[PDB]
Amino acid sequence: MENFQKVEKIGEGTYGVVYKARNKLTGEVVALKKIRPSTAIREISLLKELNHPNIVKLLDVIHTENKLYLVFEFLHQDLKKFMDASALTGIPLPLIKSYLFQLLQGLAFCHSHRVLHRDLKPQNLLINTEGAIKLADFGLARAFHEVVTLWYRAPEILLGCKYYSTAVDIWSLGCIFAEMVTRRALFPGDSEIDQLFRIFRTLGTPDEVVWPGVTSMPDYKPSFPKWARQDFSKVVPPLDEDGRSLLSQMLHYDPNKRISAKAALAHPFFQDVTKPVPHLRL
Ligand SMILES: CC(C)Nc1cc(N[C@H]2CC[C@H](N)CC2)nc2c(C#N)cnn12
Repeated sequence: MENFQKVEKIGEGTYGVVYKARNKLTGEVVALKKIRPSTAIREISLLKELNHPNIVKLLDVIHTENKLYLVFEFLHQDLKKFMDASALTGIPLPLIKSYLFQLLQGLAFCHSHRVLHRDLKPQNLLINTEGAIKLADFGLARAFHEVVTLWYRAPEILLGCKYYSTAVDIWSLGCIFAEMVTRRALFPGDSEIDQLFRIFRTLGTPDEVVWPGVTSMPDYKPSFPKWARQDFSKVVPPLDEDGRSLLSQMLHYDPNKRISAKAALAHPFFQDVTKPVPHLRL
């Protein structure tokens, strides 16, 4: 759109391409997403209102000549690239902690307004030079080829629950937490059943004891194999006891048992939280 000069393509998305761009009438540099219903219009207009330091700012919605552009604040790296960059050494735990804590704050905000992300993944998490981490694409899922990753998907989604809650985002972030610690994807599924079966092999096949109502889930099958739960000391070493306590609460099968973002903020793991600055080279 005429008011913006593209500077570079900064990624492919689900809904379209993302450009780094410069506004001519503000001089501001940004991230310009090109998308493809008034419902979608109203939903997005809602998002322009949920402003939080840990949510990528939606600057402007441009519904011109019947295409849709979303103008966001620009950030210089995402967490996936940073992870890949930190791999030989791993992200220091104090930064993992700070990142988790900030994200939890962003979630507690979104969720308190009844807005879910639905699709948390490292690629949707964006970082700056100042030690901040922000959720991007928040709200688009409920508002609207390269394969979409299943790795972070909550089990109730995989089992065909149509009415997810805020807990699906806690799950995702817990998968993200585990991955930052270990330097390997927690559950790298390459189909819905592989993804489910990886969850099962690690946390154990859910039943009515741990997850009441699980056997009445739409895509649940009495024929699922019955794997034993592993020890968390095996899953994410060498995360401490507080860290492992927290992760287990984020990965609870029953979404009603699963810790909230707000309760997670009070967990003892955060007793000593700080705000380190990452070494990122741009
Ligand atoms: C320089 C770069 C890290 N800045 C980016 C990239 C980016 N890519 C999107 C691709 C599609 C994904 N589902 C989500 C991330 N998006 C943004 C924003 C936004 N919004 C701001 N900076 N960046």
